Amino acid sequence: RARPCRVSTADRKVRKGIMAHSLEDLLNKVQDILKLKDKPFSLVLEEDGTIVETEEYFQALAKDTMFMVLLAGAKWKP
Repeated sequence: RARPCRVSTADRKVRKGIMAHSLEDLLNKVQDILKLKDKPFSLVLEEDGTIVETEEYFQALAKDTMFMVLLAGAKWKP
């Protein structure tokens, strides 16, 4: 069962809607969906940089939740 995800970039440049079956799968998709040079390593909340690293929390979040991928390196910025 898929899940709607609003994924933004670190520079708040582009926001895109992605259907994700789970966290892993989303992290698989977002690289080629958002034109990313290397695969992101962490999914974070755009609101405050809260780390989403479990499938349960990822599923429990609201459907209008704006995400923010962190690529394979360093952390969130406001």
